[PDB]
Amino acid sequence: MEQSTEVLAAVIAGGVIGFLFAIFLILLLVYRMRK
Repeated sequence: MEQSTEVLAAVIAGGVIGFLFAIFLILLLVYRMRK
């Protein structure tokens, strides 16, 4: 491989997954505390 598609794809996937997980954790915490 000569292009940075592999690295770019990995970075993108990691960013989206991490962001989604962080938002889900925060929402769950704030939601649970609602009780």
